[PDB]
Amino acid sequence: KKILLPEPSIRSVMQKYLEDRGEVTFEKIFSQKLGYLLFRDFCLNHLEEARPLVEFYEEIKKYEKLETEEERVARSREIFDSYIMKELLACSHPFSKSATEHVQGHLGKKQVPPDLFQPYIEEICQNLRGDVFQKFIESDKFTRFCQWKNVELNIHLTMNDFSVHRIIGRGGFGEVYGCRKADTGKMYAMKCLDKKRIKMKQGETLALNERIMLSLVSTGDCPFIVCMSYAFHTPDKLSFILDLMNGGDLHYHLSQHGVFSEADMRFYAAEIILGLEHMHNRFVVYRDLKPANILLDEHGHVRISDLGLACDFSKKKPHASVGTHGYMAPEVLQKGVAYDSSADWFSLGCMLFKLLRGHSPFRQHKTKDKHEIDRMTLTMAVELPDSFSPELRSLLEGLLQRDVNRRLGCLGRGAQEVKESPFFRSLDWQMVFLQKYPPPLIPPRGEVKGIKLLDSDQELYRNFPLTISERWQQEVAETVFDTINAETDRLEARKKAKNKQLGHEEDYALGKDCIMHGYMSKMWQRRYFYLFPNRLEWRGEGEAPQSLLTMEEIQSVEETQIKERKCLLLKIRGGKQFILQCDSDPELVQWKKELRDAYREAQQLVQRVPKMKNKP
Amino acid sequence: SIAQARKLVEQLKMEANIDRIKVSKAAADLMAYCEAHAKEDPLLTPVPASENPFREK
Amino acid sequence: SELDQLRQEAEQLKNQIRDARKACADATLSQITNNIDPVGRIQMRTRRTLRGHLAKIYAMHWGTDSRLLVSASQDGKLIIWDSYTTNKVHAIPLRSSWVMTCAYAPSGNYVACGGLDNICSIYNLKTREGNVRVSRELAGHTGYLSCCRFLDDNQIVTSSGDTTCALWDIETGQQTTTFTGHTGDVMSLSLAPDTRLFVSGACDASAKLWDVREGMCRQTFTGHESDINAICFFPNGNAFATGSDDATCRLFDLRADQELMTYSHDNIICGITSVSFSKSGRLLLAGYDDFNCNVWDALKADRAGVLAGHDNRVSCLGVTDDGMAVATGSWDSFLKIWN
Ligand SMILES: O=c1c2cc(-c3cn[nH]c3)ccc2ncn1Cc1ccccc1
Repeated sequence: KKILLPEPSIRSVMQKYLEDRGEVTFEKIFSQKLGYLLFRDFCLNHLEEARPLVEFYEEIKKYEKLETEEERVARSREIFDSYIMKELLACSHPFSKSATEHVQGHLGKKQVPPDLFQPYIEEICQNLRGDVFQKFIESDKFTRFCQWKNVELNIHLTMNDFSVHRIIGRGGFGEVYGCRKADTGKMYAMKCLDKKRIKMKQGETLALNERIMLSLVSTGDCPFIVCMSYAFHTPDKLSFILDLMNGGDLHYHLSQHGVFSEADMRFYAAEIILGLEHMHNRFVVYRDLKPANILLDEHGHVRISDLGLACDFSKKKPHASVGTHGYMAPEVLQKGVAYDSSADWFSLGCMLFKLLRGHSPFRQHKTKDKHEIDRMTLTMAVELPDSFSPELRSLLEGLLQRDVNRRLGCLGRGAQEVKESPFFRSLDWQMVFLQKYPPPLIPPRGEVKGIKLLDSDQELYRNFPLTISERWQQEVAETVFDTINAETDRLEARKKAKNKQLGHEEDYALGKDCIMHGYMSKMWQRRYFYLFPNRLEWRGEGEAPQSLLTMEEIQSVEETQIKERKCLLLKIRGGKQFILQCDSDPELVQWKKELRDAYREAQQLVQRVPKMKNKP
Repeated sequence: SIAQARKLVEQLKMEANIDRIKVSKAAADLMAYCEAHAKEDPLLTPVPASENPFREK
Repeated sequence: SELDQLRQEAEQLKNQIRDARKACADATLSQITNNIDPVGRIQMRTRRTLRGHLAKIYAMHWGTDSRLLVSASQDGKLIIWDSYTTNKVHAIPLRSSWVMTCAYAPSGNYVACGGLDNICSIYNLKTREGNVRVSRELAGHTGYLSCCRFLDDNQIVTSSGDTTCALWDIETGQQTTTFTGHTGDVMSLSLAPDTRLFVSGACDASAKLWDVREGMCRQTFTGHESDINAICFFPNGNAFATGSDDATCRLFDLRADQELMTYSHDNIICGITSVSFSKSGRLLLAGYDDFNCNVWDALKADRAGVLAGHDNRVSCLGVTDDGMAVATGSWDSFLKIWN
């Protein structure tokens, strides 16, 4: 159940796979958490022409994370008259005059914004991209990166990969569980839908839309949204791996705690607003904003949950009337109405009102119609009970307008207008994002078949499986990454020293025209293959290759299925056939590509050669 | 264009300007060589296993 | 015009050359040799089987000691064998997999090879300290290297698909002389005993006699109806044989400046890939695409015997200097020593 890294020979395959997709650039590798970790390792330990540049870069990153201006004032000075400073400006590549002038300019006037050393950052990258990055690609640190990238691109999750615990919620299609991922031990929440009841109630339209919306949202590590890390499915289950929120929703806590005060409401509203600004920046409308979809964590902090009814308005505006009644804006409720993020600012006001009073501002007197609220949202203008404060009204008055042209957060700047309301005058939104404010309510611990699935319906969930690279790398980095590298390092040195004694010690794939090499299994027998321009050699352990297969001997390279496993089927001239099996998906893709290119090119070439080609 | 054509005729003139012997003469010299070395040819006359390095030496 | 007669003048010399040759055709080699006894039926057996190559064998070349021989294969390796023990003296992985030819220096100090890489690589066998590594990479040809032969340790001749041949100064690594003339891919070449001359066979269906020093073409031989894949000198150097895709071998005499004889049979339809004479020159051994090696009577043009021991094309062969054995290389990845 532990993670096992592929041998460093995996580089030969992975590097060609990544370069084909142009993933082998400074920006694409540096932007990755595991990529950065391995890059800084190489720069800080195996190349001092870039060590000081990386030290300074990390010092700037620490500075960027300081909350109070008090801290940044001191650290900015410390960093400037730091002697990592005149270790860069006193060597090969010093900072530009134009860059230093800006920094010491702001620094002298005693204003220290988090982006103070940003001019230095970009010049540092301009010095890392190129010769320094090329030395990294040649280093064995990039090799280790290929080993990790192989594991990531070969993730196939099952229920055996998780230790599922107690239930922590239920829906109309499935349940939610508290589970622990086996290889890392990270605590997750597993939302398991059931295709049986999904196809029954016509739900794959939501099940798919939720998976797509989560993809657009689960980036950036937003502390106020139940974001997805993984997505997979068994023969009967649709599974989302989400942020663990074992504290119950707000509708439950509302009916048990009673109505919240303005102070208690201001807390939830503040965190919910940041959760909305997140989606709206990624051009996503939630539309289903209600107390029931607000989950509390162990500490009382909240997140927006269930993105099943969200939408994308990046290129095409939504129109239809979707959402829960009483929380729907006039724009959406109005159909044929191109209505965008303005639909959530209305739902926010309706929701916050229910936290204060105990119900929707349009659902008065327990009414149960469904044209219900649609009458008062479009016609009437909800008028506060004067129990509220002048600022609370000034907010709800703006949020609950029918005009998008005159509503809070719809006149140009979006959420920044809502944060600006006199109701939030007392809040530091920086510390709201850091979740520094004390939650109003801390949850008590430990409480809160005649249908058939056809294959065509199973073909709806073809591309359901997904993996957020940002989430997985982050999970690995904060758990097993360092220790796994330690073991893998010494295990590789162990094999090397052994090969020293045995005596070789000299690579078979070097000094030649070898195109690619690595492990595969034939027929099963696991061998090490070497692909040349005119032949495919392979060997066992303990001697150089004694067998091979010429490119001219190969007729076709087709992918086939065997035991629910993808394999490469090589058709040989003599009516025979050669079947290969790769250890990972990336290897299957690259081998099929390199083999097709190889034999086609070789046969193309041999035909032009008198001594080599077949004659009458 | 014509510099190569000029090149060709100069080559033919050098190949044309050569002393040739009668085929009867040349054919006899070849036969005379074979006869004078027929005894030294192990592929012509199979040698004893004693003198054969690939059998018994 | 001025290209007017330069093509007509060229044709007339071709008539005169043909006329001069006809004037020398007073008799045939067949008529001259009717008195000597036939060689009888030539029959050999496999004394050795050299196992090691993983794919097709494309070429081989005997050492001067009539014991060591080098071979180039599709597996991208050169192997230097000890034909007496069949043991491998050297196994040399090459930088390029597309090797087509190999050569053994008369001194035994170096072996050469090349192919689609368009370069002739020299390998030092008796080393600096112990190993075996590339000592020189002869670059210059714009086509693939089809054949090469050492004049000595610092001079080697090469043929290429770039239509040309060339003499190289191994130390300097440049071409001392270029031999232009052919109009098709040069497939093979053979050094005269004196090493002052050498003949070449190309895909233009013609063989040419070259002067090594003056770097000129002295004589041109035609007759073949297709590609000449192999060529070899007659022991005394006054004649040479050729192998073609027309399923025929042919004997050319230099002093007569023409063809003397043709070696063929109506049963043989596949192309010849290699040719070589016995020590006395009485036998003409040739490799064929029908997996066979036919032994011809060089003087009487009869087929004396057939070496049949391969399951694929006989891509090359060679007779030792002492004339003790014949080596046959094949696409079956095997070399066999016949005796
Ligand atoms: O998504 C949820 C949900 C999520 C959590 C959760 C998130 N992270 N940790 C825990 C807790 C309770 C929940 N109850 C209902 N639904 C909607 C739903 C559920 C099932 C099927 C369809 C819709």
